[PDB]
Amino acid sequence: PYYAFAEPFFIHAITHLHVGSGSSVEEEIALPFQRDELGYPTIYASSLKGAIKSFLLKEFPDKRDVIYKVLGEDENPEEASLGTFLDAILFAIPS
RNA sequence: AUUGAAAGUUCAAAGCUUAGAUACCCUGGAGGGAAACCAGACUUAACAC
Repeated sequence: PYYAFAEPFFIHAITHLHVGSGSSVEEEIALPFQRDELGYPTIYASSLKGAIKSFLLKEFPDKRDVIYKVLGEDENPEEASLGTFLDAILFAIPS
């Protein structure tokens, strides 16, 4: 099929989370959480990918190439990333 | 009365074919919900003398 593996996961906030969208003019708060098209909080796949990729590059120093092969090259990308992240959808929020 | 006179560079003809604005890229870093502030002020009235 198109994807070799498809591994969904859940994202559980251990501490509080701030993933920002950066100070719009129509907002009221000046550092709001990333919303989505419907208005629910979300984590854009770009934020997810950058955070996870930096973490992995520092926590698996012997597998950078593997990581680089799957998540993309930082410098001079001769090819696309094999791996894809979807925008993290809000599953359940404490109220 | 001229090495002259006369004679349409004309006709037919698709700038088309194949081709992903894609690849890599964390709204992050820095920043004390603080600063000021008395739970206080005062007895008065009545009649008796």
